[PDB]
Amino acid sequence: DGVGSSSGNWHCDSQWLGDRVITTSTRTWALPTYNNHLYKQISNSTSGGSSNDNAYFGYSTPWGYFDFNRFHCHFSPRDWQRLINNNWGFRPKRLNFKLFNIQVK
Amino acid sequence: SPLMGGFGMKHPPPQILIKNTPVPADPPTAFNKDKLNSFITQYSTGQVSVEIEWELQKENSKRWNPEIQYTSNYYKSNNVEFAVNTEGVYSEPRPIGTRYLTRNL
Repeated sequence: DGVGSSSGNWHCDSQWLGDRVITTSTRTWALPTYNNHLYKQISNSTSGGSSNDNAYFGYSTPWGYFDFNRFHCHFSPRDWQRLINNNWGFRPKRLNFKLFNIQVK
Repeated sequence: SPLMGGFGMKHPPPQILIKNTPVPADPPTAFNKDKLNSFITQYSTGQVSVEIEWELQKENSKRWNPEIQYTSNYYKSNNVEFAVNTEGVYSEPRPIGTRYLTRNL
């Protein structure tokens, strides 16, 4: 939209329906410049590794990534307690993801 | 509110009164005006069913840390709490209240 208008609101809550629970979590993030905008070949030689079992070859990218693959990223301790004390099972169904209020310094 | 605990009502559930109808024994062959005092020894048995619908007030707390909950103790014991003994005697090992969840004042 514009410089002076927020592009999203803070949504962080849990909604408990009959057979469904909807968890929403919002966090503030910071993203630096990685590898000074470069791709770099990496290996156990570059990191000083010696053992065969820990040898590797790969690349480090200037990109970051968002990870929310831990349960506490979505469930508060009270919500987790409710889930574990009141249900025989659970599974994820669908996902909604948002990035907003971008600020570059 | 009843001082021993519970719900006070001007019109509570009505008293349900039951009695075995007296069955006189053999009366004398000559009329006697006195009330009969010789009856057949009797008793009755049967089944009784009561169904009560309860309305619930769900909790909508925003508390972050887990609540206190009533729970059985996993530690080994000779008998299971709220179960029968080896002689078939059912027992209630402790009084259980209702106030474990929390809310602000």
